[PDB]
Parts: sequence; structure tokens; C-alpha cells
Amino acid sequence: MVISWIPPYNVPVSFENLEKSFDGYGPADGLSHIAPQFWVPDGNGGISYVTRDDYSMDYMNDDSVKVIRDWGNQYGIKTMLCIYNGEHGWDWSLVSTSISAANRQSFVDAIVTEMKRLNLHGVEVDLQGPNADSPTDTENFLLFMEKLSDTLSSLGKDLTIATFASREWDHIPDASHWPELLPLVDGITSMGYEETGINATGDLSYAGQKSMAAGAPEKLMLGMPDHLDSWQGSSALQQVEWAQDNGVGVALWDMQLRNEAWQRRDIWKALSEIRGPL
Ligand SMILES: CC(=O)N[C@@H]1[C@@H](O)[C@H](O[C@@H]2O[C@H](CO)[C@@H](O[C@@H]3O[C@H](CO)[C@@H](O[C@@H]4O[C@H](CO)[C@@H](O[C@@H]5O[C@H](CO)[C@@H](O[C@@H]6O[C@H](CO)[C@@H](O)[C@H](O)[C@H]6NC(C)=O)[C@H](O)[C@H]5NC(C)=O)[C@H](O)[C@H]4NC(C)=O)[C@H](O)[C@H]3NC(C)=O)[C@H](O)[C@H]2NC(C)=O)[C@@H](CO)O[C@H]1O
Ligand code: NA
Repeated sequence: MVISWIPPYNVPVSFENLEKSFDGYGPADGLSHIAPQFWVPDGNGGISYVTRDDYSMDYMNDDSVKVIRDWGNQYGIKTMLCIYNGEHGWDWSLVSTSISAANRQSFVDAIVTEMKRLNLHGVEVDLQGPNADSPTDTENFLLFMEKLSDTLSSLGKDLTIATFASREWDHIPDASHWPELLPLVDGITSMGYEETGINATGDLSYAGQKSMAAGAPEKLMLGMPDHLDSWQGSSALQQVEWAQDNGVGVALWDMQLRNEAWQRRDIWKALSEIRGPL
């Protein structure tokens, strides 16, 4: 899989980038999935569009989501409802109350209802709890993911999740949860960015990332940053080439394509080859 995201700020730039062709290759050739990060939990079992008035409020609406969806439908690209908990910083409390026994079914229902309402192709879960794991949070989050997975499966829809890239800390969800998440999802985006690479250390090396996904490495997407042309002692293109040669995917955060290296034909050609035809 090859995924990218549209954050809820600077949206005009991301929208322009969707239609770019860098001398013949661009996002329409490289992505299988596109994820507008436009929704948040309300904390009581429901969901909401982003509402911060200093974000791209002119785009937090159904018509703008359908622009993305219709763009992707031309190519067989899938638009994913991306729900996150970072509107005002990363707030795990919004997730913890959503995945409790009282609200969990309502939360799944609200997510799926919104995806169906807009004729989207699946859900990209981007709910982040830095240093927030506990036994209760692990259980409840995995019960949430299993229920969401079963519901989306019956609808023929895709499910992806973004996680922290390490396992040795107390993050949720992180690579210590991959063995339980892999059977439930179509893809996992490891949010390693400049901390993971060919030459990084241990679990954060790309070999270590793939090893932690050993149950189903074809479902792993290595997270790579649009604002850098290199990290961990390799070029952006080299990092993509490692994914190509080692049977994993790529997750590009994000569609602002801020560094010129991500505005080049070569890297989009490589992503197109990783993706394959749709
Ligand atoms: C201390 C301890 O006890 N243990 C240490 C342990 O914690 C360490 O583990 C590391 O912790 C850090 C900190 O928690 C982790 O860093 C976080 O990682 C996640 C996942 O990568 C990041 O979230 C995703 O990644 C991108 C890139 O950061 C996110 O994009 C950012 O999103 C924010 C919020 O929307 C954007 O901010 C907005 O920016 C606009 C424009 O500038 C501005 O107008 C807005 O006002 C502003 N809004 C807000 C609310 O701030 C920001 O621009 C954007 N960044 C970029 C580059 O585009 C994206 O949303 C997340 N989702 C997806 C999908 O990618 C998270 O952002 C990041 N937190 C911080 C503070 O940077 C780290 O992952 C983790 N590392 C590992 C390996 O586990 C370890 C290791 O260091 O050491 C222990 O000691
Ligand atoms: Na852990």
C-alpha cells in the first residue's frame, strides 16, 4: 500500500499537489490511498469535523471531502476517513472516553456512518497516545479496532492504522501492538519519519521495522517525511528504494510536499512501482 495524508491546515497547497505531475509521475501514479485528517472524536462516542478557526475551515466540509474522493475515483485510489486526536495537541483523553465500554460501539458506529455518508473507501485511524499506554487502554483500544475491523470487513472497506514506530516505550498504539493489529487491518503506517531509515538503530532500522511486522510485512508502510530530502544518512529516494526492494509499502506524511525532493519524478516513479496498478 502507498498512503498519504491531507492535514486540516494549508489545504489549498495539498489540493494543488494532488493533481501535480512531475514530468509524468505524481500522486495519481504513486498513491493507493489518500487520507484527509479532517475528523476528531468528540469524546462522548461521536465524531466531528475539525473546527479550529485558524485551520482551513473553508475545506472542513462535505464538498471538499468529495473533491478528494472524486479525484481518487478517477484512478482507483481510495479515500480514507482519517480520524485523529491532535486538533489542540495530542489528547489521549478524547480517545480513552471514546473506547470505553460505555461508548465504544457508538464510536465505531459514528465513524462508519460518516464514512458511508460520504461514499468513502475506508478508515485511517490516527489516534495517538504518546506515553499513554496501560493495560486498560491496550485492551479497550484493541477491542475498538476489532469491532471497527469486523464492521468494515462486512462492508468491503479498508482499515489502516497509524502507530508510533518504537516498541520499547509506553506509547499507544506502537509497534508492540502490531502482532495484534496486523490481523485486523489492511495496513499499518509506522510513524517513524526521520527516526527510522535503512541506517537507523535496532528496531528503528528498516530491517527492524519489517522484522516487527513479520506476521504480515506486506501490510507495513514505512512513514517518510515530505519536508526532508534525506534522514538517517540516506536520501529520500534511497529510503523509498529500500521499501521497493524489501516488500513493504510507504506512508508519506504529508501532501504539502514541502521539500523539492518530493516534487521530483524519480521518487513518484518509485512509489508508482511499489503501488502497482489499481
Ligand atoms: C519522554 C519519554 O518519556 N520517552 C521518550 C519517548 O516519548 C520518545 O518517543 C518519541 O516521542 C515523541 C513525542 O511524543 C514522538 O513524536 C510524535 O510522533 C508522532 C508520530 O510520528 C507525531 O504525529 C504524527 O506525525 C506527524 C509529524 O510530527 C504529525 O504532523 C504534525 O502534526 C501537528 C499537529 O497537527 C502539526 O502541528 C500544526 O502545524 C501547523 C503548521 O505548522 C500549525 O499551523 C498548527 O498550529 C500546528 N498544530 C498543533 C496542534 O500543534 C505539525 O505541523 C505536524 N508536523 C509535520 C512535520 O508536519 C502528524 O499529525 C501525526 N500523524 C501521522 C499520521 O503522521 C507527533 O507529531 C510527534 N510529536 C511531536 C511533539 O513532535 C515520537 O514518535 C516518539 N518516537 C518513537 C521512535 O517512538 C523516545 C524516542 O525519541 O525517547 C523516549 O525517551
Ligand atoms: Na510498548
